[PDB]
Amino acid sequence: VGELRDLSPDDPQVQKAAQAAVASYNMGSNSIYYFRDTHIIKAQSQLVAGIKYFLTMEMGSTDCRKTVDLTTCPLAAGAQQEKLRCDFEVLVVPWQNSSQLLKHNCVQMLE
Amino acid sequence: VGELRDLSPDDPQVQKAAQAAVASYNMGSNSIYYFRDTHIIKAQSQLVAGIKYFLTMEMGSTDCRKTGDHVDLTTCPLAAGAQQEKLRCDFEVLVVPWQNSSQLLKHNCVQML
Repeated sequence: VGELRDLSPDDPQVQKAAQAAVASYNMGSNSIYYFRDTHIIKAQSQLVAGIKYFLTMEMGSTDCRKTVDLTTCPLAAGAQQEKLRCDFEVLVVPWQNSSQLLKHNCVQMLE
Repeated sequence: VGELRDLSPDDPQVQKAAQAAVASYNMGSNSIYYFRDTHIIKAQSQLVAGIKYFLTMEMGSTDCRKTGDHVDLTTCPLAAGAQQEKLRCDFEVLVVPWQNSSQLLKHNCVQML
């Protein structure tokens, strides 16, 4: 992790990263219409390192609703509590306070 | 990009990453209830290097609708008039050369006039 070098909007790798950013946004979007890149204003790149963690973990539903301390929310009880087996992929860089969830894949289990 | 080493479910850094993962899923999830971690089965860690790109860019709505995917935005003309919408977005993209793909990490898009 170093400080970002400024780049040319026309840099071919910048353009590759732009196209990727658009594609993922459109997959994410809540618009029916696809979106397209017009102009690229500011482009910067940083060099980065981090650890990627690969978790397989079981999670249970608590009773608390979303509209925060999860320790104080006790799990649901019996057939009412739904359990999940999830494979997570988390990325931690030393600079960020945050860590990012990259891929997650969850599946329900039987009683 | 290196090999995953298996680690202890109780490793404090593993615990911090589980905590992070849960929070992220909870914001993402389509459940009404928050979820909580019970048991940690398998934990592995991999070392990673790549470049992060920080784009600020303007995007327009095209006429192509949604009803990976097989899209050439080159073939999709921007909208005219009623369907017009312009966005100014700050993206953060991560590219690792070992992997082929790139990942969008943070995006913040804002409508324009």
